[PDB]
Amino acid sequence: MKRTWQPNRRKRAKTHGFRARMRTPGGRKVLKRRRQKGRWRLTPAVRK
Amino acid sequence: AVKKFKPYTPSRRFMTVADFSEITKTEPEKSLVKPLKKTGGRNNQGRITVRFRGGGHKRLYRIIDFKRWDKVGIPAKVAAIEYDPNRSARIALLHYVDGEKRYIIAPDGLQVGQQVVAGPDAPIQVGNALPLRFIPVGTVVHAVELEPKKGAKLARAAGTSAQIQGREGDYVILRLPSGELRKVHGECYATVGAVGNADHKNIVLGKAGRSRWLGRRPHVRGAAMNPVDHPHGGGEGRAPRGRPPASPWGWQTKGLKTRKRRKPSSRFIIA
RNA sequence: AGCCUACGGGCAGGCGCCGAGGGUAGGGCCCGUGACUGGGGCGAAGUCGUAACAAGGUAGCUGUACCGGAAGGUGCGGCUGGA
RNA sequence: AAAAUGCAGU
RNA sequence: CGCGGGGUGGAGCAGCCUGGUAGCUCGUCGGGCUCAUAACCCGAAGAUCGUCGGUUCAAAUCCGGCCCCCGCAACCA
RNA sequence: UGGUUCGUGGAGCCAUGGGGGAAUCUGGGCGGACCACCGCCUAAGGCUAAGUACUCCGGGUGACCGAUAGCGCACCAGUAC
RNA sequence: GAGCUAGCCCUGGCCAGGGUGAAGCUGGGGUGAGACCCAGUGGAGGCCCGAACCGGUGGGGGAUGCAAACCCCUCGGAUGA
RNA sequence: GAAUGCCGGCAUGAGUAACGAUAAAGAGGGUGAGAAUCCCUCUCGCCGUAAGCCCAAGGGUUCCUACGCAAUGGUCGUCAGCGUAGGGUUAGGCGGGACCUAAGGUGAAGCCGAAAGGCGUAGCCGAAGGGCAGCCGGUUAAUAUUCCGGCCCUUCCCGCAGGUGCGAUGGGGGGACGCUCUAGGCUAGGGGGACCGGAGCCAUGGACGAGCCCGGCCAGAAGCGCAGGGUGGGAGGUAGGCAAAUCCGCCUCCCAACAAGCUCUGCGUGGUGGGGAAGCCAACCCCCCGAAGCCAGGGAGCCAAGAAAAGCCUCUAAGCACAACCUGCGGGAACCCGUACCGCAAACCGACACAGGUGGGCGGGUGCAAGAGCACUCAGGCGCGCGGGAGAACCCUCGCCAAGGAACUCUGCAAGUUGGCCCCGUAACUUCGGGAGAAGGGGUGCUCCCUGGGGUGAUGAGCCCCGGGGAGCCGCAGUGAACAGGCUCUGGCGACUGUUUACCAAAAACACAGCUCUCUGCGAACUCGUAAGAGGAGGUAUAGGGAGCGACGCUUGCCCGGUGCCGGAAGGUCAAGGGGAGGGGUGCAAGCCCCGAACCGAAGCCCCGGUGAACGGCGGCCGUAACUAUAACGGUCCUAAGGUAGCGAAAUUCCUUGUCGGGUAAGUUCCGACCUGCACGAAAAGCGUAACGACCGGAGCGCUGUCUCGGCGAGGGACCCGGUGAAAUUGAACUGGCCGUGAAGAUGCGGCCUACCCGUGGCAGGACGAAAAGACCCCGUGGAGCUUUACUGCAGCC
RNA sequence: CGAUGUCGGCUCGUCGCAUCCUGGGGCUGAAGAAGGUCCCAAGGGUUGGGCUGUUCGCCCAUUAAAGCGGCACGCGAGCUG
Ligand SMILES: [Mg+2]
Ligand SMILES: [Mg+2]
Ligand SMILES: [Mg+2]
Ligand SMILES: [Mg+2]
Ligand SMILES: [Mg+2]
Ligand SMILES: [Mg+2]
Ligand SMILES: [Mg+2]
Ligand SMILES: [Mg+2]
Ligand SMILES: [Mg+2]
Ligand SMILES: [Mg+2]
Ligand SMILES: [Mg+2]
Ligand SMILES: [Mg+2]
Ligand SMILES: [Mg+2]
Ligand SMILES: [Mg+2]
Ligand SMILES: [Mg+2]
Ligand SMILES: [Mg+2]
Ligand SMILES: [Mg+2]
Ligand SMILES: [Mg+2]
Ligand SMILES: [Mg+2]
Ligand SMILES: [Mg+2]
Ligand SMILES: [Mg+2]
Ligand SMILES: [Mg+2]
Ligand SMILES: [Mg+2]
Ligand SMILES: [Mg+2]
Ligand SMILES: [Mg+2]
Ligand SMILES: [Mg+2]
Ligand SMILES: [Mg+2]
Ligand SMILES: [Mg+2]
Ligand SMILES: [Mg+2]
Ligand SMILES: [Mg+2]
Ligand SMILES: [Mg+2]
Ligand SMILES: [Mg+2]
Ligand SMILES: [Mg+2]
Ligand SMILES: [Mg+2]
Ligand SMILES: [Mg+2]
Ligand SMILES: [Mg+2]
Ligand SMILES: [Mg+2]
Ligand SMILES: [Mg+2]
Ligand SMILES: [Mg+2]
Ligand SMILES: [Mg+2]
Ligand SMILES: [Mg+2]
Ligand SMILES: [Mg+2]
Ligand SMILES: [Mg+2]
Ligand SMILES: [Mg+2]
Ligand SMILES: [Mg+2]
Ligand SMILES: [Mg+2]
Ligand SMILES: [Mg+2]
Ligand SMILES: [Mg+2]
Ligand SMILES: [Mg+2]
Ligand SMILES: [Mg+2]
Ligand SMILES: [Mg+2]
Ligand SMILES: [Mg+2]
Ligand SMILES: [Mg+2]
Ligand SMILES: [Mg+2]
Ligand SMILES: [Mg+2]
Ligand SMILES: [Mg+2]
Ligand SMILES: [Mg+2]
Ligand SMILES: [Mg+2]
Ligand SMILES: [Mg+2]
Ligand SMILES: [Mg+2]
Ligand SMILES: [Mg+2]
Ligand SMILES: [Mg+2]
Ligand SMILES: [Mg+2]
Ligand SMILES: [Mg+2]
Ligand SMILES: [Mg+2]
Ligand SMILES: [Mg+2]
Ligand SMILES: [Mg+2]
Ligand SMILES: [Mg+2]
Ligand SMILES: [Mg+2]
Ligand SMILES: [Mg+2]
Ligand SMILES: [Mg+2]
Ligand SMILES: [Mg+2]
Ligand SMILES: [Mg+2]
Ligand SMILES: [Mg+2]
Ligand SMILES: [Mg+2]
Ligand SMILES: [Mg+2]
Ligand SMILES: [Mg+2]
Ligand SMILES: [Mg+2]
Ligand SMILES: [Mg+2]
Ligand SMILES: [Mg+2]
Ligand SMILES: [Mg+2]
Ligand SMILES: [Mg+2]
Ligand SMILES: [Mg+2]
Ligand SMILES: [Mg+2]
Ligand SMILES: [Mg+2]
Ligand SMILES: [Mg+2]
Ligand SMILES: [Mg+2]
Ligand SMILES: [Mg+2]
Ligand SMILES: [Mg+2]
Ligand SMILES: [Mg+2]
Ligand SMILES: [Mg+2]
Ligand SMILES: [Mg+2]
Ligand SMILES: [Mg+2]
Ligand SMILES: [Mg+2]
Ligand SMILES: [Mg+2]
Ligand SMILES: [Mg+2]
Ligand SMILES: [Mg+2]
Ligand SMILES: [Mg+2]
Ligand SMILES: [Mg+2]
Ligand SMILES: [Mg+2]
Ligand SMILES: [Mg+2]
Ligand SMILES: [Mg+2]
Ligand SMILES: [Mg+2]
Ligand SMILES: [Mg+2]
Ligand SMILES: [Mg+2]
Ligand SMILES: [Mg+2]
Ligand SMILES: [Mg+2]
Ligand SMILES: [Mg+2]
Ligand SMILES: [Mg+2]
Ligand SMILES: [Mg+2]
Ligand SMILES: [Mg+2]
Ligand SMILES: [Mg+2]
Ligand SMILES: [Mg+2]
Ligand SMILES: [Mg+2]
Ligand SMILES: [Mg+2]
Ligand SMILES: [Mg+2]
Ligand SMILES: [Mg+2]
Ligand SMILES: [Mg+2]
Ligand SMILES: [Mg+2]
Ligand SMILES: [Mg+2]
Ligand SMILES: [Mg+2]
Ligand SMILES: [Mg+2]
Ligand SMILES: [Mg+2]
Ligand SMILES: [Mg+2]
Ligand SMILES: [Mg+2]
Ligand SMILES: [Mg+2]
Ligand SMILES: [Mg+2]
Ligand SMILES: [Mg+2]
Ligand SMILES: [Mg+2]
Ligand SMILES: [Mg+2]
Ligand SMILES: [Mg+2]
Ligand SMILES: [Mg+2]
Ligand SMILES: [Mg+2]
Ligand SMILES: [Mg+2]
Ligand SMILES: [Mg+2]
Ligand SMILES: [Mg+2]
Ligand SMILES: [Mg+2]
Ligand SMILES: [Mg+2]
Ligand SMILES: [Mg+2]
Ligand SMILES: [Mg+2]
Ligand SMILES: [Mg+2]
Ligand SMILES: [Mg+2]
Ligand SMILES: [Mg+2]
Ligand SMILES: [Mg+2]
Ligand SMILES: [Mg+2]
Ligand SMILES: [Mg+2]
Ligand SMILES: [Mg+2]
Ligand SMILES: [Mg+2]
Ligand SMILES: [Mg+2]
Ligand SMILES: [Mg+2]
Ligand SMILES: [Mg+2]
Ligand SMILES: [Mg+2]
Ligand SMILES: [Mg+2]
Repeated sequence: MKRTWQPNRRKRAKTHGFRARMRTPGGRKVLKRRRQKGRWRLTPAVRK
Repeated sequence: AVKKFKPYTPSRRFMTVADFSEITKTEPEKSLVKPLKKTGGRNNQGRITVRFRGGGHKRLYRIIDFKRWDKVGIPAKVAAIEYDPNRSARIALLHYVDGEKRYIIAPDGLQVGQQVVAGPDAPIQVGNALPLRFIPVGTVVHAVELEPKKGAKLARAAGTSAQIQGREGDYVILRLPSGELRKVHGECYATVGAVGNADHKNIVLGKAGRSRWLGRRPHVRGAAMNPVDHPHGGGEGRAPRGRPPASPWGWQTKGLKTRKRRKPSSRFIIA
C-alpha cells in the first residue's frame, strides 16, 4: 500500500539541508563528523 | 428566546439554537478597525497545554472597548447589535458623535438608536459607564473593571452582572456573579445594567457535532485510559476508580482547594 | 369447421364480463383457556397490634404527597359532620 | 402527661 | 482433600488470652396488682460447660484424638 | 556544600551559594576541634620560559601483517550499496 | 527522525444521480382576540437510496504470494464529528 | 570437525514449483545468421469516467535518430525504457523570481538561561492563497501560448503636446472572503435536419431512394448590440481615524431613489487570419437539449458567523513647485530560472518491467427513470514479454440438476430467493419524526387510433419535456441482456450518526449531546517550560480546568466508625532559630573555646466537627397462626449502618439441563414465569424505552447442492513437448513388515516374515517430518511495564 | 520444553472380545410364544433427528440391533476450529 517514503524536494532540502545542519549545534556537529570521516556528500545531495 | 426543532432526525429533537432577534439589524461585523486575525491554536510553543481543544469553525475577532473611559463625556448612539462568535454575550456597535465607532459587550435592554455614554456623571442607566463610586448602592452593572485603568474583567458573559453592595472608603463592595463578595477600587469603572442574552444557558448543543463546531474535541474519561496514562486508568474489567477521584496529573479533584494561599489578593474578598 | 336449413338467419362450438367457492396475504371484533400474578367476596370460637366511635386518650374527616408489619403516621391546604 | 386487650351462640 | 472459628442453664450471648469465682437479656416457677389478661412490682429455680484421654494439687479454661456446626480456599495448564 | 586519604567523624586546612561582618603590623591566616605556649607564613590584583603531554604531518626502525592478515580501503573507499 | 503514522495550525480542492419534505412564509378555516387546523409554497437534516471518494462486515482464494496485509464476491459511511 | 560459529565456493531438493491477473488469438507479407516474440497488412478480442487525452509531485536523458545484442527483459529478440554515438528542451505575455502577505520560521529593541541556548517587537523569510500582460493557427525526427504567421497586449526610459497642488513607508477606501438552496441571460458540450459540400456505393432477394456514407467550424482589436457586477448625488458644521488633511467617519440640509446615468465584465458580432471529413497510388446553414462552468463582489435562507498584505483608488507631510504626477502619441528598453520525456505508471513510493499506493482538469455517443451506474461503442489505447498440445485424479472460478428442502452445521457459514420504476396497500409500538421499501399484491414489450398540458418558437410548423384513453400482435418469459433488498416474530447490550486494536478483536469498547460533583474573582484555577515566555484567553462564573455518569422517561434509599477532601484565631506535639538557668576545656589572668535546662518558636500531625452523583459499606441465631405448612409477631447477639425502590437461574446462578409454563415429534440453547439472588441493586447508576445497529441469541415463512448424495458440464492450473529455471531442507546412507529389545513410541539391535533393478502420476500413516535455542511451566539473588497505606529519595507544594 | 499441536467434529478405516443384533448351544422358577442366565461364536451388521462446542447423556421416530474398547482420549504435512 501507501509506503513510508513519499519523496518531496522542499522537505528533504529543508529537513536535512546544509543550512538546517549548520543552524543547530547538534546539526553543526553532524557535518564536523562527516567531513572528518571523508564522506563525499555531507548534506543529502538534492537539487531543484 | 431559544428555538426548538422537530424530531425530524434524532439529535435534532433535543437540539435547540439561540434565537437571533436581539441581534439582527447587522450581520457582517464592522469591517472598520474592528476585526482581526483571531489566531486559532490550542497550545503554546509546541506541546498542547489544554487537551481536547481544536477543530471548530473559522472565527474572526471583534476588538471591543473594555475601558470606555477612553472617550469620556463623548456620547454615542448605539448603531446596531451584532452577533459575536468570540463570546457568549452579544456585542453592540455604537457610533460616537466624535465620529469614531467601536464595539461594546451588549447589555441587557440596550436598544437600537438609543444613545448612551460614559463619564463620572452619565445618567444612571443601561449602557452608561462611571467609576464604581458614583453608581447608586444597589444598581446592577456589568463589564466591571477590577483595578482602576485596567479594563473590564468581571461580569461579561450572557446574564452575568454584579451588584453594588455598599461603600467602604476608598473602596466599594460588589457581590460578583459567582457570589463572592469582592471589594473593587472606587475608581474602577463599570457599565450600568446586566449582560443580556440570558437565554444562552439553555441552548442544548444536540449532537456530538456542534460540540465540535465550537472547537471542542471529544473528551475521554480518565477511567477509560490505562495506568500508564491517567491514574484512574487500568483495571481488568471496568472500575470504581480506586480512591479518591484524581486528575491526569495527580492532584485530587473532588473538593481539594487550589486558589493560592498567601495571595495578597485576599483582604478584598469574602464568600 | 361441422348439423339441419325455412339461408343476411338458427344450433353446435369458441372468446369475454360477472360469478359460488377455493387459495394467499394483512387487519378488526368477540368467546374460551394459560404457568404465574393482583386484589375481591365468603366461611362458630386463629396470629399482631388498637386506627375509628365518649377531648377514644395526638379532635375527626378530607384532596394530595412521602413513609411504615398492619391498622396508620406526618407535611400542606380544606370542611365542622369537633371544641 | 403517658396507660393495650376482653372467644362463639344467646 | 485442605486452612478457620465455634459448642455453656429453654433461647440468644459472655467468662476460655492471663486455671480455682460460671456473668447478662429473655424465658421458667411462686407471689402480688387488676373484674380478667397482658404489661408492670417482689422472690426463686435450672448449666455431663459436646464428648475421650492428658497436664496440674485443682481445668469449661492449657494439651492433644475423635464427633458434630457454620465460614474461606481449591490457582497455571 | 565541594576538594583532600578523609563517607560528620575529635574534622582542621582549601574553595564558596546564604547571613552577619573587621583591622593594616600591638595588623592578620596556618602548624588537624579548642586553649595556651612556641614556630611558619604574609590572603583578598597580574605575568613568567624550561623540564611535561599528544601524533593530523615528515623521517628511521621492527625475534609487526603479508590480501579472511595488516587500517574499513595494497585496487579510483568512506566509494559501491 | 512527524517524506509513515497521531493531532493540530495556515491555504486550497472534492462529494454523480435519485428520495423524504422540518422551520418559515401565503391563502382558507377559527376565535372576542388566540392557540390551533387545513391546503399550497418552501427546501431543513452528524435524514434516506446509491457512484466517485473514505472504509474493511462476512466468506473464499492467497500463505517460498501479484503483495512483508494482496485479490474476488459481499458489506458500512457517502453535507459531515 | 563441530560454537543454529565467520567469510567464500560448490552441492541437494530438480530439470521440480514457477515464468506476475483467464482482455485472446489467427494468417499472409517483409527483415535476418537466427524470428510464436521485430516491421507491414488483413481477420479477431479487451478498455473506452479508461486500460483515452492535459496538469501537478516525483524520476532526471528514460525523448528523437543511426548503429548494435555480451548482460538487462521471468522465454525468444533482428526489438527495447538496454549498450555506443549524434542530435534535441528557444518565452516581456505560461510557471517561479527583481510583488504581497498566512500558518510557521527568523529576528535590530528587549526578556531569560552554568555553557550549548530558550523567548521575543518591528522588520524579514514563507504559497497550490492575493496580484499580474496571449489567443488561433503552421512548422521539427525530436521544442513550441517559447520559433513562425495573423490579430492583441504589459511594463519601464526618453522626447513631445496637452492636463493638475504634485508628493509619502503615513491616513482612509478597497483588496475581502462561510455553508446550503437558487434566478435570468450566455458558453463549453451534445443530439437532429426533408438543407449546404463531397469522393464514391447499389452487394445477396428488394431500394437510383427526401437513399448509404462523410463533414458542415475555430481565433478575432475598436465600434455595436444582449446579459449582468459594481455605484446616491449636494452643501454646510467636526470634539474621531494616535488630526500634519479639502479623504474616510460622524451628525444637519433641497433634490433624487422595485431607477437613470456613470463604470467594469462576460457573450454574441465584428476588418480580417486559419482550418477544413470520408474516399481510389470543399461547404462552413437551420432547428433542439444544455451545464457542476461565465456574467460574480448576483439573489434568498441559515448559524457554527466565515485570513492577511501588496497591486489599486483617494488624503494630505515635510519637501518641491525650473520639480513632479496625470493623459496622449511617438522612439527606444524589457533581465534570471524552468520548458526533453514518464507522469494511475515498465520512467513516481513499493529491493523486481511488482494484480498494491498516487492530487487536479477533460472524460464523447445509444439504451436502461436518472447518473460519473450498467451493457455496448466513437476518439484514442490496448491482447497484460513464454509458448505448443492434452482433456486423468485433485484445487480454483463458474454454470445446471430428478424427488426432498436446513435433515447440513457451532451457526442456513456459503450459496440461493428477493431485487428497478409505476399504482394499490401496509400492523404492534411510538419520543408522533417514525416503524415503512413494514408486510403482501398488480403493472412492465411492440403496433394502430383518439386526446391533455409544458419549453422553444410566433400564438401556427418543426423540435423537444411530461403525460391520458381505446383497440390489437408475439413469445416460456417484455426493468426479455447488464447494473439490481430475501421478509416477519422475538429477546440481550448500547439511545442515536460517529471512533478503535496500520497488520488476527469494529464490539455490548472509546466518543457522544445531556446529569451531577468539584476547582477557579483573573498576573484565575490548570497545563508546558530551569527561567523568560506561552496555552488557558486578547475569555472572565450563562466562563474556564478536573472527575464520574452517559439521549430520553421514572428514579437514585440507609451508614462520616475508618480513608480522602472542607471547616475549626482553643488545646497536644513540632524543626531551625530566640532564650540562656547551669555545667566543661584551657590560660597567671583579662579572656578565648565548648556544651546547655525553663520558656518562647510554623506547617504538618493528633484533636473537634462537616462531608456519599467523595474511597467505600449496606448481618446472624432461636421461637410463634386452631390440620399441616409457613411465619405478618417475638426474643437475643452484633454494626458505623445492616440492601429501600426496582430487577433477578440474568453478559451476574455454583448446585443447574433449578422448577413450572410456551415453542418442537423431540429443545443443556430460546421466550414467559417463580425466587434459598453460591455472588443484582440504584450516576464503577437502577429499572425501562420509540428509533438506530456489517453487534450477540431464539423461532417462522420464502428459497436453496448446506445436506440426504452425488452426477455432468466450462474455463485457469495440475498432466506431455520446447524454452528459462528457484526454495526451505540436508551427519552420512546401500533408508521394508511384525513380535520383542532398547533412555520407556526402531529402516539402523534380536528373532522371524516379505523383498528383482529404476522411475512416473497420485495420498499423506511414519521418518517423534519442516519451520521458530517452547509463548505455558519452573529455574536466574536475569529484565522490563504497572501498582500501593513496601523502602528511600526528587519535582512539586505548604 | 534448539516445540512429541492440546477437546470435540468430519473423512478414512483397522484391530480386541469382556458380544447389541444375527448363527449354534446347557440350565430355567423353560407348557406355547416370549423372557432370564450362561456357553461357543465378530463373519457381517450396528438408523435418522431435537438439545449441547461437547465426549456423555436425555428425549423424538424407528430397528434384527441400535455393543463396549485400542489404535499419541486413531486420524489438524487430511479438513474444521
Ligand atoms: Mg508535507
Ligand atoms: Mg513561535
Ligand atoms: Mg520550534
Ligand atoms: Mg468521555
Ligand atoms: Mg482500556
Ligand atoms: Mg506516553
Ligand atoms: Mg499512575
Ligand atoms: Mg483504577
Ligand atoms: Mg373470497
Ligand atoms: Mg386472552
Ligand atoms: Mg388517631
Ligand atoms: Mg383508638
Ligand atoms: Mg384519636
Ligand atoms: Mg416490629
Ligand atoms: Mg413518619
Ligand atoms: Mg390540617
Ligand atoms: Mg389482641
Ligand atoms: Mg349457635
Ligand atoms: Mg457461639
Ligand atoms: Mg445456647
Ligand atoms: Mg408470674
Ligand atoms: Mg477437646
Ligand atoms: Mg473450673
Ligand atoms: Mg471444651
Ligand atoms: Mg491460590
Ligand atoms: Mg497465575
Ligand atoms: Mg561564603
Ligand atoms: Mg580558619
Ligand atoms: Mg588553627
Ligand atoms: Mg595541633
Ligand atoms: Mg601577590
Ligand atoms: Mg609516520
Ligand atoms: Mg614478507
Ligand atoms: Mg610473516
Ligand atoms: Mg581487507
Ligand atoms: Mg592468495
Ligand atoms: Mg503529517
Ligand atoms: Mg473528479
Ligand atoms: Mg446528491
Ligand atoms: Mg408547510
Ligand atoms: Mg446522511
Ligand atoms: Mg448510502
Ligand atoms: Mg481505520
Ligand atoms: Mg458501499
Ligand atoms: Mg444498507
Ligand atoms: Mg467540516
Ligand atoms: Mg572437537
Ligand atoms: Mg556458507
Ligand atoms: Mg518433486
Ligand atoms: Mg509436478
Ligand atoms: Mg508447472
Ligand atoms: Mg505475463
Ligand atoms: Mg543479424
Ligand atoms: Mg531472408
Ligand atoms: Mg506526492
Ligand atoms: Mg520536475
Ligand atoms: Mg542511459
Ligand atoms: Mg535499429
Ligand atoms: Mg541482449
Ligand atoms: Mg533473454
Ligand atoms: Mg525510445
Ligand atoms: Mg538508447
Ligand atoms: Mg511576445
Ligand atoms: Mg514580505
Ligand atoms: Mg528564535
Ligand atoms: Mg513571530
Ligand atoms: Mg496565485
Ligand atoms: Mg504571468
Ligand atoms: Mg512531444
Ligand atoms: Mg509570436
Ligand atoms: Mg500646501
Ligand atoms: Mg455548438
Ligand atoms: Mg448531399
Ligand atoms: Mg450623502
Ligand atoms: Mg464633511
Ligand atoms: Mg466570434
Ligand atoms: Mg486535408
Ligand atoms: Mg510590506
Ligand atoms: Mg491630491
Ligand atoms: Mg511538454
Ligand atoms: Mg488522474
Ligand atoms: Mg516500478
Ligand atoms: Mg510485464
Ligand atoms: Mg504496478
Ligand atoms: Mg457516457
Ligand atoms: Mg438507470
Ligand atoms: Mg464531469
Ligand atoms: Mg464503468
Ligand atoms: Mg467492449
Ligand atoms: Mg498451457
Ligand atoms: Mg435439486
Ligand atoms: Mg424441482
Ligand atoms: Mg419449500
Ligand atoms: Mg425452517
Ligand atoms: Mg447433525
Ligand atoms: Mg449468509
Ligand atoms: Mg445478491
Ligand atoms: Mg403483528
Ligand atoms: Mg421492533
Ligand atoms: Mg414492495
Ligand atoms: Mg417484441
Ligand atoms: Mg458485468
Ligand atoms: Mg450476470
Ligand atoms: Mg439471556
Ligand atoms: Mg452504538
Ligand atoms: Mg456506528
Ligand atoms: Mg486490527
Ligand atoms: Mg461496524
Ligand atoms: Mg476486523
Ligand atoms: Mg469556588
Ligand atoms: Mg498570559
Ligand atoms: Mg460508562
Ligand atoms: Mg457524617
Ligand atoms: Mg463513613
Ligand atoms: Mg466526622
Ligand atoms: Mg484540615
Ligand atoms: Mg501548628
Ligand atoms: Mg470502610
Ligand atoms: Mg403449628
Ligand atoms: Mg408442548
Ligand atoms: Mg422446559
Ligand atoms: Mg440450534
Ligand atoms: Mg427466563
Ligand atoms: Mg447481595
Ligand atoms: Mg456492587
Ligand atoms: Mg447511592
Ligand atoms: Mg456508585
Ligand atoms: Mg449504563
Ligand atoms: Mg430495547
Ligand atoms: Mg453505525
Ligand atoms: Mg429448530
Ligand atoms: Mg456440492
Ligand atoms: Mg467436476
Ligand atoms: Mg476443465
Ligand atoms: Mg518444460
Ligand atoms: Mg533398499
Ligand atoms: Mg519397538
Ligand atoms: Mg529390524
Ligand atoms: Mg512417486
Ligand atoms: Mg505422511
Ligand atoms: Mg499434498
Ligand atoms: Mg518438528
Ligand atoms: Mg529453550
Ligand atoms: Mg507467563
Ligand atoms: Mg532483579
Ligand atoms: Mg529437534
Ligand atoms: Mg441364541
Ligand atoms: Mg419357547
Ligand atoms: Mg465390530
Ligand atoms: Mg471403534
Ligand atoms: Mg486417557
Ligand atoms: Mg486425539
Ligand atoms: Mg473460537
